[PDB]
Amino acid sequence: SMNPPPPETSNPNKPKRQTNQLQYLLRVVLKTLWKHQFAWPFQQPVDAVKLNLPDYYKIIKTPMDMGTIKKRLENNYYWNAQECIQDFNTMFTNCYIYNKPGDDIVLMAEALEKLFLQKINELPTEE
Ligand SMILES: O=C1CC=CN1c1cccc(NS(=O)(=O)c2cccc(Br)c2)c1
Repeated sequence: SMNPPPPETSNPNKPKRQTNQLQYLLRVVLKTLWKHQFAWPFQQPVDAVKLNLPDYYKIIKTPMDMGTIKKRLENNYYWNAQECIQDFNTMFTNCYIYNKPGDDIVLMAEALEKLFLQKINELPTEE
């Protein structure tokens, strides 16, 4: 399509672990953000066709979204929490790259990011 293949959510040869922090990221961090009133644009990969953003994947070369992150967590895709947190960071950063300060979508991302920051502050220690 005008859309690239979505980011993988499984990769059999990638090393992975379950850690208490990754569990936390799924059951609390992801879950909380997912139910937020501003979550909906971020619950799936950007559909450049449907949303009429033909320039999106000209600009964003490392796409990420909470839908991909959710599956990745459900599929135990990650080696550690930092890998997952990086995916969240990429998603926010993409939004701030593609869009303008004060855009509705940026306001939504900003709200989610500050909530994200609160929630990872409460991340349980790891070993
Ligand atoms: O950059 C990202 C990351 C996730 C979605 N987007 C994004 C960015 C620009 C436009 C749109 N299209 S839209 O229909 O979802 C839309 C339009 C106007 C306001 C709001 Br809120 C939402 C989506």
